[PDB]
Amino acid sequence: RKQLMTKAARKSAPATG
Amino acid sequence: ESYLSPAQSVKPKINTEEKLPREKLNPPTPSIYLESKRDAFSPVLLQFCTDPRNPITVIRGLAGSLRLNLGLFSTKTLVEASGEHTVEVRTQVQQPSDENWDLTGTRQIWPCESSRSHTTIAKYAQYQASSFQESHIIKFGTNIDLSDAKRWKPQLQELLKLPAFMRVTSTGNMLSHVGHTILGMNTVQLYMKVPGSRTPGHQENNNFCSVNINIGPGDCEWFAVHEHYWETISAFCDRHGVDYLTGSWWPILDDLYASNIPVYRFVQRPGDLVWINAGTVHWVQATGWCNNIAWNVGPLTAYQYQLALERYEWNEVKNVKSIVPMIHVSWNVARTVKISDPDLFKMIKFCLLQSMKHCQVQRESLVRAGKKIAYQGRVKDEPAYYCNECDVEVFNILFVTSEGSRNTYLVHCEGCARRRSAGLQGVVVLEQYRTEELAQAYDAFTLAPA
Ligand SMILES: O=C(O)CCC(=O)C(=O)O
Ligand SMILES: [Fe+3]
Ligand SMILES: [Zn+2]
Repeated sequence: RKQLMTKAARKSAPATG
Repeated sequence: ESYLSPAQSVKPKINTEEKLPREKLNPPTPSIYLESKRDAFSPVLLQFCTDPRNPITVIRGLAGSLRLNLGLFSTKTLVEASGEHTVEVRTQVQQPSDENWDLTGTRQIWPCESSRSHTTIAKYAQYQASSFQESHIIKFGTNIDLSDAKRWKPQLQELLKLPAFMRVTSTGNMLSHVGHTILGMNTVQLYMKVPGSRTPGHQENNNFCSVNINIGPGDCEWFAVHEHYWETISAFCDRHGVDYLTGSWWPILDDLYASNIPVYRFVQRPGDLVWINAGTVHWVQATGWCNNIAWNVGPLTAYQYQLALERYEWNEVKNVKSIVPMIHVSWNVARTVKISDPDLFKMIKFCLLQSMKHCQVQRESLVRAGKKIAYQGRVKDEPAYYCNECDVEVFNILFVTSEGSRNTYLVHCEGCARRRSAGLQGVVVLEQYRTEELAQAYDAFTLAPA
């Protein structure tokens, strides 16, 4: 089969810098 | 084209035009005590916590009640078990929980400085213990992933003692039907804190419920507002130049009061479990030295379903990724879970009918143009797919492209694939569900008996 790529999903707090 | 029918809404009707007296602007937080495992595992507790009129609930001494060894989450035990895996930190100004000062130190503001850096568990622990010994700016270790099943086995085994609707994994949990990992939502994250450590204002990703247990020896202070008021809070955020959905803000409490918005305020002590109901806007600050653990659950109520789909479509308006793939989830739930609530049934079935339609239309147009479609069926443990360019969920019909390597493919939605090659040349088109596969799953999905 074809290997289909995905971005990993992750909760992360907001960041300003 | 919407996956929702407004006629089906179950949101509670709330005036906001009615001016509220002071005591209704500072409502008390439902605070429950569990005398027995039996009481913890009752469906009555599930009904209470997910009631749409109940935005947030604190379950006092739950840890003791079910014989959870919270000591397995002490900073000491966690360090002994950790690897050198990188974890993330936020650096913030230490200030009282009801304050957020501008750079001058003369007024309250909404934007809240919280900058990213990295460390290890062991190195944040030394900072935390040295702070506690007194040996202004502070560091907060946040979103620490306890997803490694082997490394964290004793910790994770303790959480199997919770009632099922609170557990990380459950057949009644929508997030257990994604079929892939969403770190921090259907896996556990850890929060290592010093006093002043802040998690700023938010709704959860895709408005899912949240479970949070306070470990470490100190308390946390919580602030919450009912889902109903989120657009008004979002407008203060615009007013003050900070993004509601992805930015870092801390409400000015008197703004919300002036806006006629009730604000729940309460203290979570060691062993207290906080249940955050669907769509509740909340923010949190440590009062003492402590650790918290938290994750998301998606209980099978119509209110949860509605708010998750609404936020899914609002994300798409705002060009923000929904990290919960609600179409994929919706078909999976219909395939494997009996649904007896008529409201929730109606909404899922409406969603699936719009999705079956969308797929049929676009399959039709591809055959009309002679475009090869190949079948790459679903296989156990396969993730759900999203477009590489615009981050929308791409369900079933996939537009994939190659050559990084010639053997790996990126996924796109139709719109973005056609922008890159309007004849779809060099785009391979896959389908993971045959047309009759979807027709049969939809027909098989019928309201179960109560
Ligand atoms: O412990 C915290 O800082 C809060 C994390 C959070 O917002 C949640 O548990 O939903
Ligand atoms: Fe939260
Ligand atoms: Zn796209």
